[PDB]
Amino acid sequence: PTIQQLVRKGRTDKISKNKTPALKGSPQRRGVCTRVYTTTPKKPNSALRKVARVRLSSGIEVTAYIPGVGHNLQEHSMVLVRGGRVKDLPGVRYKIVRGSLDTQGVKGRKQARSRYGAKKEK
Amino acid sequence: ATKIRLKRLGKIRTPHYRVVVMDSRAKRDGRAIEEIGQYHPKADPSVIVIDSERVQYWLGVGAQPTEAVVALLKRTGDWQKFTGDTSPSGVKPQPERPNKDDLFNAALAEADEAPREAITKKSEGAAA
Amino acid sequence: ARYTGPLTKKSRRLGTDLVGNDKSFERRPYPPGVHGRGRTKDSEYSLQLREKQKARYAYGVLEKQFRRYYEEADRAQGKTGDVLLQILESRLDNVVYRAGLAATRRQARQMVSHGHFLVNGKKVNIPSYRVSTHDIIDVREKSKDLPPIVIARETFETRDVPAWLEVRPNKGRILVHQLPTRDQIVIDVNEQAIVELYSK
Amino acid sequence: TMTDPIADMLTRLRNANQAYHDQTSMPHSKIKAGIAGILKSEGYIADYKVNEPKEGEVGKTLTLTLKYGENRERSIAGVRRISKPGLRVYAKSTALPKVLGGLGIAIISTSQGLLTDKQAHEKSVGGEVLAYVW
Amino acid sequence: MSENTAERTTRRKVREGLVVSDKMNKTITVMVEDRVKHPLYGKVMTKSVRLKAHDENNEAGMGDRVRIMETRPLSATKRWRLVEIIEKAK
Amino acid sequence: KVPLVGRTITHPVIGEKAAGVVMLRPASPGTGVIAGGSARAVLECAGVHDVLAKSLGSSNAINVVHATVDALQQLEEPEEVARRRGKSVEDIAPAAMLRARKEADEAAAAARMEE
RNA sequence: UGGUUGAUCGCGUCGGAAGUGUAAUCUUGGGGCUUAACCCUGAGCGUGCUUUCGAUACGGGUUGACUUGAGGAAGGUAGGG
RNA sequence: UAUCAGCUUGUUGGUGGGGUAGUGGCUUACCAAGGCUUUGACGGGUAGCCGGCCUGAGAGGGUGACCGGCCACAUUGGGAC
Ligand SMILES: [Mg+2]
Ligand SMILES: [Mg+2]
Ligand SMILES: [Mg+2]
Ligand SMILES: [Mg+2]
Ligand SMILES: [Mg+2]
Ligand SMILES: [Mg+2]
Ligand SMILES: [Mg+2]
Ligand SMILES: [Mg+2]
Ligand SMILES: [Mg+2]
Ligand SMILES: [Mg+2]
Ligand SMILES: [Mg+2]
Ligand SMILES: [Mg+2]
Repeated sequence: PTIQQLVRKGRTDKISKNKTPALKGSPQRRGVCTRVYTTTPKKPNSALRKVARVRLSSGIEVTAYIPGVGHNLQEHSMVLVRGGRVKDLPGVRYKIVRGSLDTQGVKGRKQARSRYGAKKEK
Repeated sequence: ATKIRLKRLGKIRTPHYRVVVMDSRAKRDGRAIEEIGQYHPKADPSVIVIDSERVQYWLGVGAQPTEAVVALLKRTGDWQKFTGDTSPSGVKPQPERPNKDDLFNAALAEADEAPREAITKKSEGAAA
Repeated sequence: ARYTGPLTKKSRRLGTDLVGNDKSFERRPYPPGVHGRGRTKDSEYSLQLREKQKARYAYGVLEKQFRRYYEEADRAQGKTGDVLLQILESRLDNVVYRAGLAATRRQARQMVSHGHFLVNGKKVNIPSYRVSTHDIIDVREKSKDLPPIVIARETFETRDVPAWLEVRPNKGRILVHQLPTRDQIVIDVNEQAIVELYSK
Repeated sequence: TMTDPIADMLTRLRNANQAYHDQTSMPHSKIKAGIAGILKSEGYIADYKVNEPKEGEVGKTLTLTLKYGENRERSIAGVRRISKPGLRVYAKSTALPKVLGGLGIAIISTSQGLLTDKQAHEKSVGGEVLAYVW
Repeated sequence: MSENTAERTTRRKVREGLVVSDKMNKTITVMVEDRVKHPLYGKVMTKSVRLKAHDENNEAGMGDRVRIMETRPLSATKRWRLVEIIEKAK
Repeated sequence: KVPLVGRTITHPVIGEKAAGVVMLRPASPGTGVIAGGSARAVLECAGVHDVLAKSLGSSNAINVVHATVDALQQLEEPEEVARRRGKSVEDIAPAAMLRARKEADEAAAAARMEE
């Protein structure tokens, strides 16, 4: 565009889409497990991915993935929910922080323990 | 009232004051009308630099010094030039003087007893 | 905050003798571990990172402090690699090593941190103390008869002292004629590669 | 209609130089004559001449004769207009532009007449950055 | 005779502009134009502002190029006074 | 041939073949080859040791290489600039650049004699 | 946004001077904490603004010319306008 | 922000009085019909502002913690002493 066109109407940037609206500017949010279940992944891929409908303290209810082999949380279990997308799962944009609040660390972890909330074993 | 006072600066347990001019109502470490000098008491024979012309002007215009600034002006002699009183006016002693180049040239040549007490420590390892 | 593990493993991984000679570095052509003899691709990052790690494990400096050295050299005027090597050589433990009062830089760090040394009259126990020009490093009078000190006094004649230092061996006195230049630091890394690495 | 006769001069020179023409011609103006003169003095053209009208009998004609070196080699590596009519560019005595790392010349119209950057910097005078001929 | 620090120095602000409204008593609205660079694209723009002056005797008309000097607040909006008329375009 | 004014580019250039635009600027000694992989390989083989190169346009390796190539070919060595303009290097080119060329040549002399 | 040109103004533009842009921060020179972080101190920066004195190439204002752009007259003239 | 186009009647100006530390529709009486706006008035949304901070080759982009300057507020609303 001409300089006069830029003067009359300047450049405008893009919108910069948000990824995790339910957190509302917080690194993680507390919630209650309104439902605990399993979902089939999209294709390709095939499994029984463990997820939970959680009512976060922001008043929004979202689906959160439960990582790691092992699971204890059930109905009305208080959880901490952080960001994180599961690519082969449409509509899952959050994960549950293992080792925090009611959810507990994966039992037999010995590598990458901190990411699954597993205390070091003597 | 306009005051000549000390504005604190520096670290914890290491104060350096700026002899500044500001009115009483202003906060201690705030905007000042004019900065007159500096005062480092933590250092040996405390450093006391006071701008004589400016401090004389402010005293003559009616700024009221705090007791600390009165002490500094007594030491710099300004408290005698203004409000003439019989005071020692102990212009600051200098905080002595070190040097590096002269010591390096002294030791480069020192040689002799350098390696000499050096073979004496050779005899020491013998003793060791 | 200090690497205490084996140094021959690091020398073998980096492919060069980090310190010493005539040792377990007879297994040099391959890094440590089970997978040592395989052929390597060596990307540019790989190469750069190797140069940076060589300098780091040679001088006993961790990553945060090495990075700080890098920004200081980059800000300074002149060649960035030259200034970085000059800083690393101006470190006090390296000064003791180069003067030859220590068998190795690790031993120099040990004695410096233990305080067996005086800098122009003042006791210093900081291995990272940057020695300035015309400085006088002195052995502590109490510790003029350390076993490592007497070993160095027996062996220094074989060791080569750089032109920017003067040493009164038996006296334990390291006079700093000037802060060293690239031609005076021994060429064993690629400071240019390190500088390029710190730009990606 | 014509909007920037200086840009017209620059593009005429660029097109003629690219097409290897020995001479180019255009209607004359004082600023065009000055730019041609400093181009000749800096060695980017062989010569220039202002001709009294005899074909159109209407106005003076400025003609630039260009120079090509051995084996038909361009003496002008490019010319660019800077201070456009749509957006004008003025440079201070300290912020004078450098062209081709200093090899080329920026033509700057200062209050003391047309002066190449080097000149301006020597006189510590800025002005309107007309061109970047290199 | 011996007056105090004379000159007063302190000079006031002066603006040259064009009268765009003369239909209120003892007041003329003057349009003052200034040329400034655009902050981002550097083009020289034309910034225009409407200034209300005080014209005692209503001596200026529409389209007249006038000179105004700033004053103390003379009304809710007037802060300038007519000092001369430069071109009487009429 | 590539004209190096003492281990660095003579003057800034911008080359483009097809869609591969590559910008080159000379840098102070010790700066290194601040360039992307393909352009950096081209410059390192050419022998430039202090250069700032940016890759605008497409990132295809072949086209970026050709753009770096013609960017280097656009380089115009100061003596041939003087020949082009019918003048002298002392009259056309920056004194700092010429000086740096002398110190580079003399340091080169040192290296050669030391051999 | 503006073809060629004379005169003039000096608003843009350019160059000095004075005032201002507190301090801290920041860049940098020295100094102190065993080094560093940090701290003190000198300078720069503070990319502007106001006042004032200059310059007049260009932009613009005022004013006067020129005809090549543009339009018109007269004559010629093509066409499923 | 135009998927807000009309806004204002002490409103805009004038004269006399009153008031105030002080100019002033600040207030009052009378007279006039103004004032603002597609160069975005009025309305909606969000927000204390800045020295600075982070990032960036720069231009910019984001931001307004500590520290420092100005402003606003002190249970909510109003009022004076
Ligand atoms: Mg293209
Ligand atoms: Mg014109
Ligand atoms: Mg003229
Ligand atoms: Mg400072
Ligand atoms: Mg120190
Ligand atoms: Mg400041
Ligand atoms: Mg004009
Ligand atoms: Mg006809
Ligand atoms: Mg009244
Ligand atoms: Mg708010
Ligand atoms: Mg802001
Ligand atoms: Mg605050």
